[PDB]
Amino acid sequence: SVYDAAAQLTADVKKDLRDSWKVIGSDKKGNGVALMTTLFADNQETIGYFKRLGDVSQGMANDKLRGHSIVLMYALQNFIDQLDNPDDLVCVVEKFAVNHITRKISAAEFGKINGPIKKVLASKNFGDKYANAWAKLVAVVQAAL
Amino acid sequence: SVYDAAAQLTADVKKDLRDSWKVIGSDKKGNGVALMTTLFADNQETIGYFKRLGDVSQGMANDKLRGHSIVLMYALQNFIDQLDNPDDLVCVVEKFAVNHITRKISAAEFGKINGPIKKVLASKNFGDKYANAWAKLVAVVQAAL
Ligand code: HEM
Ligand code: HEM
Repeated sequence: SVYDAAAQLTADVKKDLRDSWKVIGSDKKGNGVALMTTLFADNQETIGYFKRLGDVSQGMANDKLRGHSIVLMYALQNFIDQLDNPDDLVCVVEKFAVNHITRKISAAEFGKINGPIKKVLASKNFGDKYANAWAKLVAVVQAAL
Repeated sequence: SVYDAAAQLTADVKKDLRDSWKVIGSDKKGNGVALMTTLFADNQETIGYFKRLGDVSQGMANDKLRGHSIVLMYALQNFIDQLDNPDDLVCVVEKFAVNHITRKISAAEFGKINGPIKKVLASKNFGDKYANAWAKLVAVVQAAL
C-alpha cells in the first residue's frame, strides 16, 4: 500500500534524495528533457503513450515535449518538498496517481523511469547509492498505481 | 493565444508577481487550501467539478483536497519561475491547459479563481496592485482555454 511504501523512506534515503535533487533540480528544463529522451531511447515502446507530444526526437526543439518535461520536474520538486511529512507525501502521491491510473500506466510501466533517472544521476556523478534512493521514491508512486 | 497574453506581463507586473509569491509560496499547503476553500465558498457551483475530492467541507483535514491544493501551488510555482522566458512560459501554460480543456473548464469558469487569489493576497496584506498582477497571469492561462 502507499502508506507502507512511504515508510521505506528512511533518514538516509531522504538525505540522499535531497542532496542529489539539489544538483538535478537546478536545471529543470535540461534534466527533464534529458530524462524524457532517455526514456524514449531506452524504452521505445512508451512513445505510444505520448502521441500528443508529436515528434519526440526533436528533444528540446519540440515545445510540447519541453512543456511536459518542465512540468514533470515540478512534480519531483513537490515530492522532495513533502519528505518531512509522510501524510502530505502520500496525499500528493495519490493525487498525482489519478491521471496515470486514467491512462492505464501500470506500476511496472511507471518503473521504466528508473533507468533514465540512474543515467541522469550518473551523468552528474551520483552513482548507485543515489539511483537506489530514487527507486524507493518511485516505488511509493508504483504502490499507488 | 498565449503569446499575446504573455506580452501583458511587463517588468512591473513580473516584479509584483515574484514579490507576492515570495510570501504566498512559502506555505503551499496552507495558502493552497485557503484558495480552494475560498473558491468553494464564493462560487459554490465550482464544487461540481470536484466530486472526486469528496467532503470538501473538511478543508485541510480532507486528504484529497489537501493533496489537490498542494499540487495546484506547484503549477503556480512553475509559472512564476518561467516569467523571464516567454517561450517556456507559453509551452508550460499550454501543457497545463490540456487537462483543463478536457474537463470543459472555459476561460470564464477558470476566471472564477481571481476573487480567491485577491482574498488570499489581501490576508497577507498584498492590495489591489498585486491582485491586478495575478489577474494578468491568470489571463495568460485563460488565453490557452
Ligand atoms: C517519476 C516520473 C514521472 C513523473 C514525475 C511524471 C509526471 C507527470 C506530470 C506532472 C504530468 C502532467 C499532469 C498529468 O497530466 O498527470 C504527467 C503526464 C503524463 N505522464 Fe507522467 N510522470 C512520470 C512518469 C511517466 C511514465 C513513466 C509514463 C508512461 C510510460 C507517464 C505517462 C504520462 C503521460 C502519457 C502523460 C501525458 C502527457 C501529455 O500528453 O501531455 N508518466 N506525468
Ligand atoms: C490558478 C488556478 C489553478 C491552478 C494553478 C490549477 C492547477 C491544477 C493542477 C496542477 C491540477 C492537477 C493536474 C491536472 O490534472 O490538470 C489541477 C486539476 C484540476 N483542476 Fe485546476 N487549477 C486552477 C484552477 C482551476 C479551476 C478554477 C477549476 C474549476 C472550477 C479547476 C478544476 C480542476 C479539476 C476538476 C482538477 C482535477 C481535480 C481532481 O479531481 O483531482 N482548476 N488544476
